[PDB]
Amino acid sequence: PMQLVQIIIPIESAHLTVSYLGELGLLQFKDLNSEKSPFQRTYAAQIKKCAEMARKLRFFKEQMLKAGILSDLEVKLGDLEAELVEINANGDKLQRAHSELVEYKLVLQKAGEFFSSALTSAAAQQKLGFIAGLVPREKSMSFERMLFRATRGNVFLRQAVVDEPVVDPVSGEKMEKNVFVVFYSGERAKNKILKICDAFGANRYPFNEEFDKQAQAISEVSGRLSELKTTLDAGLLHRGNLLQTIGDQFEQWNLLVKREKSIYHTLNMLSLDVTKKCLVGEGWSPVFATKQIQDALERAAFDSNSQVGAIFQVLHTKESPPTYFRTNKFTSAFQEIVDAYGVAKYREANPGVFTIVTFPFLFAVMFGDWGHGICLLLGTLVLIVREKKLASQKLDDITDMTFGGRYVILMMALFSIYTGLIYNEFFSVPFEIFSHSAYACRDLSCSEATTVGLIKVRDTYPFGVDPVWHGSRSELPFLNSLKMKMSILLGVAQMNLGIILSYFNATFFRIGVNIWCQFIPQIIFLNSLFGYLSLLIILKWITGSQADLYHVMIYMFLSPTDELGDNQLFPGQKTAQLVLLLLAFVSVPWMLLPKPFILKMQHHQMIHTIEFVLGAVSNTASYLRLWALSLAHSELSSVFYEKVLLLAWGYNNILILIVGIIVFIFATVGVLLVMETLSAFLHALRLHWVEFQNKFYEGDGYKFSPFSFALLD
Amino acid sequence: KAQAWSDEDLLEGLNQLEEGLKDNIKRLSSFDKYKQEVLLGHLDWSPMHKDPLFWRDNITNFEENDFQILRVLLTILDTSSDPRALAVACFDLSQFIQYHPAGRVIVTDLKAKERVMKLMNHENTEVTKSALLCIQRLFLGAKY
Repeated sequence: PMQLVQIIIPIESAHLTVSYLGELGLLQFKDLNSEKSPFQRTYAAQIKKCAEMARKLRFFKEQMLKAGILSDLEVKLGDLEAELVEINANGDKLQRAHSELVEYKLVLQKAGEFFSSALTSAAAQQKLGFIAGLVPREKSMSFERMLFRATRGNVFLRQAVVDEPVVDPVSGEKMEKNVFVVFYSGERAKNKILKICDAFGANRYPFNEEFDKQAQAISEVSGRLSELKTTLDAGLLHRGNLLQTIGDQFEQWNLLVKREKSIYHTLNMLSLDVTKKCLVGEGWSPVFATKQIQDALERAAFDSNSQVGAIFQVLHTKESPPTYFRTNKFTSAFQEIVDAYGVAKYREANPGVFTIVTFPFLFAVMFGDWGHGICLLLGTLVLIVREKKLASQKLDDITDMTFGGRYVILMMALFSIYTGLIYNEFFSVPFEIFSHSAYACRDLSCSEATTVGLIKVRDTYPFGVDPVWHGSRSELPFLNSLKMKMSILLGVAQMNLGIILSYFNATFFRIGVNIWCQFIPQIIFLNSLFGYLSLLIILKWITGSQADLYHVMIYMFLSPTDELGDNQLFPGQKTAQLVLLLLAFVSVPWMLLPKPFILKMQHHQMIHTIEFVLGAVSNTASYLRLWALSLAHSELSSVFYEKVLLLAWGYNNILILIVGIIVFIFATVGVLLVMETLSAFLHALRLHWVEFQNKFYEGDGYKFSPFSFALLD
Repeated sequence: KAQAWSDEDLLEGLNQLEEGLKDNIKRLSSFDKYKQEVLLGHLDWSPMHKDPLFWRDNITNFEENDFQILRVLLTILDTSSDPRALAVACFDLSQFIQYHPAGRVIVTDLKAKERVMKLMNHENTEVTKSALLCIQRLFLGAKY
């Protein structure tokens, strides 16, 4: 029930109105300016400024997330982020300098400690060169292997212990590198030794001639490293102390930047009017709700205090604004389903509300387990109760869809409760109702259940199918045939509902004669075609023929030709059926011919051709799918009951029975609550889509487009 | 820039205001070099202080008197009339120390570096950040 609206609003006041309408809003302006020119558009300079601000905000948010903080004004945030980054970089540089000083201190301490050993080695082995440096403990073999002839057997390197990884001059992470001092003889040999020591990368410092000077240098280097580390730690602590409040400010800045970007995008899409000096805005707003736009306009005018007042108007046009009926908590799932089934015009009928019960109604008819289904419903209700936390606790994958569809799932489970009550398989098992045994065998006390007399149901279960006649061993085939026959009638009813919805929508469409020419022949024809079989099923139920079971209808319809018809319950069913066949044959062109003829007189059907037969086949397929799903659910329940009975009977000890019961419970839960439930839901959904597509609304639309803030709303 | 004005007279006035701001900055540059803020006793964040080259030139103008104006600035950094004055002095000292090694030595001798570092842990988080920057500038020379 919406319509287009056009208005001219001064830019200053337009800012306040846009800010007010950001969260929910009514209208969404088209991007006329962007289409005219993406470059600089109308306010795309402001849009680019807001984009730069948002990029700075994103960088600050990334830094805070790395930091872990809780997450004009943009300039201040950028300055704070730059200050924190500079503090971190200074701390890293100070840590690297501390590592270098630790390397120098370790090398000098090793040289001082091994000075006596070096003197002893020089005395034993031996204008002598100095090869002071370091050799890594890990790379000791490589150092020994390389330049072996250079050592000449008179040069010994006193490697440091390097029990603790010596900090590298450039790497703060440190590495297991030792310090060794060798003797250098020969210029090329000394150069090669120096090059090898440099390539080694171990913690190396020049070794003074006096060991005391080397020790003093090591102490000074260690003190400098400690001072640098302390300064870096203090800087990092101050940076984090500021960064906590910075992160809180950025967390607020998330919503702030969201609103700013929304306003900028709205301005860029809109095209201002220079002549009126007021920005011109045309958007799709709820026409019924548009009456309240005066409140936002007045609030913007008063806050801006400008005497000039914008005027809001609605302009009639051929273009149809995409609109959506208001959806409550329960209605949201039906709206989502309708959206999955494309869209519909505002005047077009939306059976989403009806489907919100029909799909549960079909799924209950499709299948249902009383026990786990009740448990599943209880779990869904607990989830709905705890949705307050579920709102805070973000759901994952299918959990997110379940959060939205909680109401629909609860309705489906509620319907499935009555469905299982009809099926009488409480907790996937038949249970006696009212009487000690819901159904029993009258007479035939000595005769077996496989007898001519067999069983007589003197008392029949009033709340559900009689267990003797349905759940018993040999009662399965007739019960399944009856279930299939009932599913056929249910499909016929669904087709009738679709036809009724089509007629209603045509009445809404307000066609003088086109509705009668098109919908009335397309409807009713196949409806009565299936209704003949449905009435035959009802008449058979009245007469109660036995040998044909549910195949009496098949036997009757097996002869589309005239004559015969002995089994016909109605005395005139044969001639009446022939007349109905002739009427359907006559109506078949009437479904296709009158509407194009009327259109030509005024001045698709080819898709409509065979579409009736295809739809009837699809409805029969849906009924058969429901029957098969019910049979499969019954078979799974029987299998679970058999497993439970086998576990219980063959377990004199408690432990074996407990293990078997637990295994059977887990398997049955997995099969039914997950696998069977998902399969039934998917099949019911597909049948619903087929029925709705047959009914009406033919896609062809879009969703309501307000200027709502996605984060805010 | 933020609010676009329809009138071209607004653009002309904005250009004239920018020219006047440039002219005022030209006059303010002489005051920064001559240490007008130091002479008046009230210190504010000088645009010349924020620029390492301009800060070095101002120090050299002070260094013309053996950093006498720089010594007065360091003393004001140690004790200032207003909290904004102390933060501005600390930022100027950090910038000068980065630009000139002699500035860091003068600051350390005046011992205002320790007071600034203490103020970094203190209140005035903006002044705290400026003092942390000054301490980092000092520790860059201090670190081996």
